[PDB]
Amino acid sequence: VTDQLEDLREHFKNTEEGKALVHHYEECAERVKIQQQQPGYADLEHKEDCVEEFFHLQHYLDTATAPRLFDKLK
Amino acid sequence: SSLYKTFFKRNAVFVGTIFAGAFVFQTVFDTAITSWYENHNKGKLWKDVKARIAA
Amino acid sequence: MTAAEHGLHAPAYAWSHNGPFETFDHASIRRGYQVYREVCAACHSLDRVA
Amino acid sequence: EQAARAANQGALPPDLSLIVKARHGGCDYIFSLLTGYPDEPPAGVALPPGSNYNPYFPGGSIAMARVLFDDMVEYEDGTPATTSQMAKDVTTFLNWCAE
Amino acid sequence: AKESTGFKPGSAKKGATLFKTRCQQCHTIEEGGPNKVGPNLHGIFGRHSGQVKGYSYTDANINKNVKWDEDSMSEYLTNPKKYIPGTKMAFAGLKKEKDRNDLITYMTKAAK
Ligand code: HEM
Ligand code: HEM
Ligand SMILES: OC[C@H]1O[C@@](CO)(O[C@H]2O[C@H](CO)[C@@H](O)[C@H](O)[C@H]2O)[C@@H](O)[C@@H]1O
Repeated sequence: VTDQLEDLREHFKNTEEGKALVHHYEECAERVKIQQQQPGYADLEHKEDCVEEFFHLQHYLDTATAPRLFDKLK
Repeated sequence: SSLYKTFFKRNAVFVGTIFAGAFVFQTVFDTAITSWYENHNKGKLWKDVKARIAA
Repeated sequence: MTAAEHGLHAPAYAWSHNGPFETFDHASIRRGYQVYREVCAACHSLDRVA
Repeated sequence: EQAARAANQGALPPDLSLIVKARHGGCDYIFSLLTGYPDEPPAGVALPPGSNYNPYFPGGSIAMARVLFDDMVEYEDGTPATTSQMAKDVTTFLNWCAE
Repeated sequence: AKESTGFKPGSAKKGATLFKTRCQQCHTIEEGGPNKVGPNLHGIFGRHSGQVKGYSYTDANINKNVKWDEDSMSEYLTNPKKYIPGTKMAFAGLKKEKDRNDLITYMTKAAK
């Protein structure tokens, strides 16, 4: 018996909206990776992160999974 | 309403009766509420769970 | 305030105790104690509970 | 308090008797926190040595690491002890402690 | 000890993240790794229980006097406080047989 919540998050990462949101987060993750490899990163004090893109994804998942999860639990 | 007249006949209800009625109402009302409340929550109460846990 | 600082908003799950007429699920309370004893107690106290 | 912080890298695990009422979000927050630890923080976020990332925690950086994992407990009534099931159960128990 | 155990090799990668998520918070397993909430685990599979220098141990851990081998580590990781009553190690245990096998595999490698 696998975790009901991680099970719901997987299903919803697979919808059109889900796939789109992880894509947007993914593009950011890549853009960030390339910035970290470049020389001089350590001293920029205005570095980009992907919390925002991650939050949009997580918010979508939460909105879909929240009302369904408890039906899958005792 | 004749339903009222047969009991009080054009007079207003007196204190004694009001108080007496309040006492009857408390008992009856409490039972009815607890009864409805417990039934609406069948399976969740401890007494219901205690019955389940038998081993 | 930035999203990170705010912290992600917690979604609304269907707690069986959400609602004017709902009691707690006592079987869930009993199961919860076990999780507290076996997983949390080692780091967290429950000082006001006798 | 001193012994507590020593066993937790300077951090102090709060008493949970009122945790459900002591935080905006109540049960939803507790549950989301317990089941909201990703495998890794988002790209670009540098995590303080000794910290753990959790989006639901203000700041994102929390001293408590994820502790709930599938079947680390064996429920007496035969209920499948999944992380979310356990999260749901303790949160319910913690709500009773508080109210 | 034997006759109640059953360690078998497994995945070192699966155990590498299993250590990362459920063990490295309090432990460091590299040679030259400092002590934290818990003692450094490098070379642990050789020595006896409660011997890492510079770490304040529990009397129950020192008094356990066990030569840490795969089988003992497995029985320990299943339920720490059952194996060592009184240990200050906060961890319920790796209840699934393959989980501890995969973890111990990675451990044995990074240990030596
Ligand atoms: C499933 C069992 C557990 C529950 C229900 C639980 C719950 C919580 C909650 C609700 C908080 C409050 C976070 C906040 O400020 O909003 C917290 C904090 C904390 N917990 Fe736990 N916890 C559990 C197990 C553990 C374990 C096993 C440890 C000790 C290794 C631990 C260490 C901490 C620490 C150090 C904090 C401080 C967080 C900070 O201020 O950054 N917890 N926990
Ligand atoms: C499955 C992951 C883990 C492994 C493989 C592991 C392994 C070990 C071992 C073998 C010992 C005994 C060391 C010796 O004999 O010198 C020990 C002790 C200890 N561990 Fe862990 N551990 C793990 C997770 C944890 C966690 C999550 C924490 C911190 C919350 C922790 C805290 C401690 C402490 C404080 C001790 C000292 C025990 C005492 O003196 O009573 N360990 N651990
Ligand atoms: O205390 C856990 C410990 O894990 C580290 C390892 O680098 O952080 C990573 O792993 C954690 C547990 O899986 C995650 O919570 C964290 O987000 C991730 O970066 C340490 O930073 C942390 O002290």
